[PDB]
Amino acid sequence: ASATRVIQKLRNWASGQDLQAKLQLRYQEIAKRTQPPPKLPVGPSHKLSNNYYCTR
Amino acid sequence: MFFINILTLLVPILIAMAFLTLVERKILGYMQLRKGPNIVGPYGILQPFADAMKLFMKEPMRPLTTSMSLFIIAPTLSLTLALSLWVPLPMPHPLINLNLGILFILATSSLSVYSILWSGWASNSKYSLFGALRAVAQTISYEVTMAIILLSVLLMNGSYSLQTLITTQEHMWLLLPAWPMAMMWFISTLAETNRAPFDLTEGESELVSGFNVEYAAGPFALFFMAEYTNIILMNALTTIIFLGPLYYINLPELYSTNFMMEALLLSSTFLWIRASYPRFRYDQLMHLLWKNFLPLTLALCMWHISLPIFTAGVPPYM
Amino acid sequence: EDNKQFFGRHRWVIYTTEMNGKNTFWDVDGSMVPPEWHRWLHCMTDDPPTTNPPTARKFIWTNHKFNVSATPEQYVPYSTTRKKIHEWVPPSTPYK
Amino acid sequence: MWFEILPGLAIMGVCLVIPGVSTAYIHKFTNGGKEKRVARVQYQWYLMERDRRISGVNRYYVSKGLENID
Amino acid sequence: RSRAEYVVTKLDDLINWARRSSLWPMTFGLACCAVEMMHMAAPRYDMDRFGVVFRASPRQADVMIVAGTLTNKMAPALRKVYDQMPEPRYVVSMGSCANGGGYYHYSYSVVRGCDRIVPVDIYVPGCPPTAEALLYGILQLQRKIKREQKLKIWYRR
Amino acid sequence: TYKYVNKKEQESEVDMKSATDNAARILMWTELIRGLGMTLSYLFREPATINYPFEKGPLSPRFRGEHALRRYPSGEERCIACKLCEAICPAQAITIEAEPRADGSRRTTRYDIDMTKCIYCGFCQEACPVDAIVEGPNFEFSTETHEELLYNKEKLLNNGDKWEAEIAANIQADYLYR
Amino acid sequence: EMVRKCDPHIGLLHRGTEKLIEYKTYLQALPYFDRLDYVSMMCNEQAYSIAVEKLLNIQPPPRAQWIRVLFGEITRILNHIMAVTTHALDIGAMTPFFWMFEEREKMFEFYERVSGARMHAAYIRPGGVHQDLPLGLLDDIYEFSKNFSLRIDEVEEMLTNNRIWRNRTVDIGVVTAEDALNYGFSGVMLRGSGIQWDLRKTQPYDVYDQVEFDVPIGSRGDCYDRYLCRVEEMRQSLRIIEQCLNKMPPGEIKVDDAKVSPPKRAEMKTSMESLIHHFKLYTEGYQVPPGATYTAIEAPKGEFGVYLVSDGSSRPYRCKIKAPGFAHLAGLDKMSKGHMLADVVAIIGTQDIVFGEIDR
Amino acid sequence: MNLYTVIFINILLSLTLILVAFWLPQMNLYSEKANPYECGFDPTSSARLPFSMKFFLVAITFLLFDLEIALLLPLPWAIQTIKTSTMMIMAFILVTILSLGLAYEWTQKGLEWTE
Ligand SMILES: COC1=C(OC)C(=O)C(C/C=C(\C)CC/C=C(\C)CC/C=C(\C)CC/C=C(/C)CC/C=C(/C)CC/C=C(\C)CC/C=C(\C)CC/C=C(\C)CC/C=C(/C)CCC=C(C)C)=C(C)C1=O
Ligand SMILES: CCCCCCCCCCCCCCCCCC(=O)OC[C@H](COP(=O)([O-])OCC[N+](C)(C)C)OC(=O)CCCCCCCCCCCCCCCCC
Ligand SMILES: CCCCCCCCCCCCCCCCCC(=O)OC[C@H](COP(=O)(O)OCCN)OC(=O)CCCCCCCCCCCCCCCCC
Ligand code: SF4
Ligand code: SF4
Ligand code: SF4
Repeated sequence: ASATRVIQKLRNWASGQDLQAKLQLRYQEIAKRTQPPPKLPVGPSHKLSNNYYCTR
Repeated sequence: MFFINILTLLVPILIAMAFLTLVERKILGYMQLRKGPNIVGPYGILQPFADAMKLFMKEPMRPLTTSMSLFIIAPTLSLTLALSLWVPLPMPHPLINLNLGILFILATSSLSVYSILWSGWASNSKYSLFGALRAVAQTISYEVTMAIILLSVLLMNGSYSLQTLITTQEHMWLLLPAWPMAMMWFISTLAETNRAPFDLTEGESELVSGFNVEYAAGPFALFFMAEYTNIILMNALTTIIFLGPLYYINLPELYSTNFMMEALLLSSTFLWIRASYPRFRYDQLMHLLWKNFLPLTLALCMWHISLPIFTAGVPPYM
Repeated sequence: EDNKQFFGRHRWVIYTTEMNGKNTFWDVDGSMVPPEWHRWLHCMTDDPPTTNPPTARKFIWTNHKFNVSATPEQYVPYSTTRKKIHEWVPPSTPYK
Repeated sequence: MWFEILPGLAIMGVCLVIPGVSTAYIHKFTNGGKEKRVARVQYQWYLMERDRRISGVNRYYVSKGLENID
Repeated sequence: RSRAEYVVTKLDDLINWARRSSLWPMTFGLACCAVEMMHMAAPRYDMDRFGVVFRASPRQADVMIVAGTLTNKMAPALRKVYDQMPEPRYVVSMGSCANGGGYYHYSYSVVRGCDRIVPVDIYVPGCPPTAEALLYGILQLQRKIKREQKLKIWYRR
Repeated sequence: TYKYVNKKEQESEVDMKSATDNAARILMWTELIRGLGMTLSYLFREPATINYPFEKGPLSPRFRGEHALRRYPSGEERCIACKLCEAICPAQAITIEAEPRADGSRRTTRYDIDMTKCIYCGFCQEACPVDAIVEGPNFEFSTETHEELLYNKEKLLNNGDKWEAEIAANIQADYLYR
Repeated sequence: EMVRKCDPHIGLLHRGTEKLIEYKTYLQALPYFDRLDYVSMMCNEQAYSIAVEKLLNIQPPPRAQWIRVLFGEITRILNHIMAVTTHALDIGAMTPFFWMFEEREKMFEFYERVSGARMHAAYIRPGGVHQDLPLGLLDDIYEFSKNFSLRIDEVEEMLTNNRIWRNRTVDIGVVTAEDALNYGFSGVMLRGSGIQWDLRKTQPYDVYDQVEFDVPIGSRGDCYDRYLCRVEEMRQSLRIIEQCLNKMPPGEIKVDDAKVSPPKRAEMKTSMESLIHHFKLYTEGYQVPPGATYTAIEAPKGEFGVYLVSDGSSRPYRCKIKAPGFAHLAGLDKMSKGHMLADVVAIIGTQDIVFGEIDR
Repeated sequence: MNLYTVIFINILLSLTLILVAFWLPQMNLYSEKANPYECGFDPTSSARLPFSMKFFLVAITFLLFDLEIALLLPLPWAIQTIKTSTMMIMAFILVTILSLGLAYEWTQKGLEWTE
């Protein structure tokens, strides 16, 4: 992403593809390495009634 | 003073060969989205010396089934013929000035093929035998085609000397009149030097290592030096023949600089081609050089027989 | 760190020239990183252990040790259990 | 980046310009400020041997002009 | 000490520098660990940048990276290609299989660690060890053969 | 549904312009030239090589590395010698012996992990009911002898004491998912 | 250099995997399948998990099924990258190997972020998957996949129209459709010979009947057609990855049945039933009712089958692993008739052969 | 004399390199070290057995074509002749005859490899 415009035009002409739109090196678009804590949902059997195991 | 001239030819060619190995590693790495050697030395520049020292301090192999005499004889023969092929090139003044320079080149190249063949037969192994037979087929195809190519080019040039080629390209490159046979000569030099896609003797994936699969350490280093010196040699021959550097009588340093730049560009093109293409099959190489290159080479040889006759541009004898 | 660099090369460490009495001017080691900077350097979190220090415990090592293989400080395995079968000790006085 | 190749390329360039330049300078030094004479034919070789005999020092490159003619 | 001892130590340093800067592994692998080995060859880690380049023939190899499960049917072949390597040779066991059998330790057809067959210089643990860990093992081997004192021991003989 | 990867539909017939284009393609090596151009573009790109060991590849808090035995904040060992890790270990890489301690606590007298036998699967750390055994994120612990990878309780407790500043943070970042 | 006979001696990577599996429990036998086909780890996990779930008569939750399909397609991309690029490396070109292995490194980062292991995840389990996805993983998968087709276009530009590659691959190892059916080929071999067959379309599993994709079909049955099929189904795998990212549902991760899947750690540490079930699942394991099944899954290398026989206990009585590479390598000698050494190298490359699943 | 000197210098340099390569490193050779290489297993048969050649006809044709090259090589001095018409006709006849031989072999499948 630090390539000069001359080298970018040279690479794009040599490959035939617009390489700068789809770079194979990740710079900033990736997720942050620290994330907010999750709160995972519970399954369908997490209920206090009508949940006898013989019926499922 | 002549011995000093021998030294200042031989030693810089060897250092240029070693840094050609380094620059192949760097260029292949940067074409393969990696870096290549930059740790051993400042920018990797001590890596070839490290490799040379490691190979010359590793023990050599002397297999029980192996014919010792030819096993020893082949790598030193290969290195001597590489340096001998280097000796008569004019930049713009050769160390040894010959009349039949390209004939000397052809003879020494065929003898280098014999070095490969004797290595493959002496190393009594089946992969070495495969490498020797593939070398036989390869040199058959490129020998006939390259001989006709060089014949047509020198028919345009007029003599077998190479200072005569400098004088021929004083005003214009031979690439413009002879660019189809320049392409065929480039492919022939690839096959002569055993570079991808026409390597086929040090077959990494098909064989294990081919003709030098039983060679280790020092003799293997000699083979590698001979091959890469031949790479720089054939690219130097290509730029002397086809891409004529600017020659001025008052200063030859401009010729040496232009020759160096074009030879570096052609060597980098060799590394570029090795990166780009997959390997041929060795019957397809023969079919190519005998069915596509050879008929066109014969036609262009007839054309270059006719061309000075009907243009009255017959080249001078001297 | 340098966030203009791409992912992977955006954080780096210049190792010390000496750690635990070993001259690491050339012999740099990947295990010389203490665990908190190891987490930041391997990018499991975005914050360094200067704005977010780890929890202090009294049993946590105050001095990090690198890989001590092929050194006198290396680890040697042994059975950590005591003897299970106890042999009978003969008396030290003769019968006659 | 791609310019890390340039140190090895520069070493190759110096090691390729050394042989030709050194050969030209050694030819000039050993032939006394002139290029080494090329005898591609017997006529040119005879010219070189005649110059060697004419010079009187058994060196062909010591040319004699009009100072030898009265 | 003696002046010749210093010269011998410097020659030892030079030889060790050459041998650790030029480490060519045999193109030899057995399993998933060899998949991680070519992921070390991959552009992220660049063993070629470290000076480490695969060679197919064991005659041109310096180190042997045993990367995978060494079986009973494979053990004579592994010993053969180890023996065909020239003398300054090293062995890097990679992964739990090559270290001590691993997940197939109690199998009828698995050698319980390649150290029963070849002398192993460096053990790299993992299943698979990451390419980072294999590169760490390679650098540790470079340090180990930097520590070698062959000419100094020869002089002290 | 399906599609054809090599079958051609109908024909393009024959034309002088098309014949000349195919002739130029065969003679002038056009696809070979554009392959060269692709490699040239890659040459002028930026390499994806990190500067190991000064730069490390990214990881996650879930990463399964070198084993360690943790403690409570009081300093008491978390392990209660329940042998669930030994029972679930797919490689049988864990050996556990135990007895009541001098204070009557249920503690191990032998906790060995054969790291040459272990497959680094995390079943021990996900079967441990008290988060005693963990796979801390250390992976650069290669040794020069086979013996040094045969860990015992002292080695595992030393690893837990060494890596507690990082293991606790990883478990803090991870435990809501598990 | 002509090849008169091929005799593939195998078993040099045989480790008695089926015997060890029958001596271990089901959860203990799960990470063997990571090491059967060590390029298709999640796919073998999915195959074994579907076999055990069929024997257990339980189904994973829909979010687990969508995660399993997404990672199966990521694994298919990984395996076809390995197949195509190492085939090209055996032919002689290594630059696509380096580029696509950088891409493989990114997908290994995805594997490590979900499971903690780059290759042997042991993530897909009977009842679903082990853990939920960490936050931002779907965004990173999208960022990878939106740029990946350009890299495929790069390899395709490098190889597909190259006359050298066409000479090396066209009319090499030609297999007729009837011969492929009789030799028992599956996956890429049948579709290269032109047989319209894919298990994901014919006998779908998880939510492959809900995703939409095309099946690449060859017409000449050679190495070039098989290579084109692998590249095109890499593109189709990218298409399925996009669909999975857009249609990932909310919900749980394991089946809500603590007698098969372990409970959450908080529930285990706060509840008696959850602690008992955690203890029994991680010591004895769940008892599978006795019965035999053959579960076949469209692995990237072909049909990956598990013939599981359960005697009613918590350990499998018998576990036969059917690998496509076994039948393909059995058929290697037929494909190499009238060919040379380099042609044999090309055929071994195009058969998509890994030896862990062959030898077991 | 100079060419002979530089050839001898190359010979001495390569002999010195191979001599120091054989006498400098430490020797440790045994039977398994020096057994031939067959990818880890013993060779089934010796490598001195007959090894079939599928391009033998192309090799014989290469002999004849190489002599055609030897005939064509004095052309750069032949073009200096007074009677350029005779030289041009003879060169055309030679190259045409060579091309007709190549075309006949291509038609009769001699360039194709056996089996
Ligand atoms: C899934 O299934 C499986 C597979 O299937 C896919 C497998 O495959 C498989 C097996 C797996 C493996 C074996 C892993 C192997 C890994 C790979 C195949 C990927 C790695 C890729 C490559 C090998 C391709 C590399 C490509 C390159 C371009 C790199 C370049 C390499 C080269 C060999 C060329 C460069 C040359 C060298 C490095 C050596 C050059 C240098 C010298 C020899 C030095 C010579 C110089 C001198 C002697 C000069 C001396 C003279 C002087 C004057 C010097 C002056 C000196 C002074 C001291 C003054 C397994 C197990 C498997 O399960
Ligand atoms: C030194 C100077 C520069 C040289 C070029 C260097 C840069 C380019 C390098 C490219 C990479 C090469 C890597 C190796 C490639 C190997 C493959 C290969 O080249 O195969 C050869 C290919 C082979 O093609 P093919 O094999 O695909 O074709 C199929 C053929 N059959 C079916 C028979 C098998 O091409 C040639 O053989 C062409 C050679 C050059 C021809 C040039 C003709 C020019 C025009 C002449 C005049 C026309 C008009 C006449 C007058 C009309 C008047 C009206
Ligand atoms: C390891 C063993 C290797 C054995 C093989 C060695 C190969 C050497 C390199 C390849 C040689 C190929 C053949 C070359 C033959 C001569 C080529 C030539 O054209 O020479 C002519 C030239 C001068 O002639 P011309 O160009 O007409 O100039 C006249 C006006 N200037 O120059 C001359 O007239 C000079 C005549 C002599 C030139 C050749 C000298 C060879 C020296 C002997 C080498 C072998 C020594 C024996 C083995 C030693 C131990 C191994
Ligand atoms: S240690 Fe694990 S990853 Fe390595 S070869 Fe064995 S099973 Fe595969
Ligand atoms: S990670 Fe798996 S194999 Fe290793 S000790 Fe834990 S349970 Fe055993
Ligand atoms: S599972 Fe945990 S508490 Fe139980 S024996 Fe193992 S480490 Fe100790």
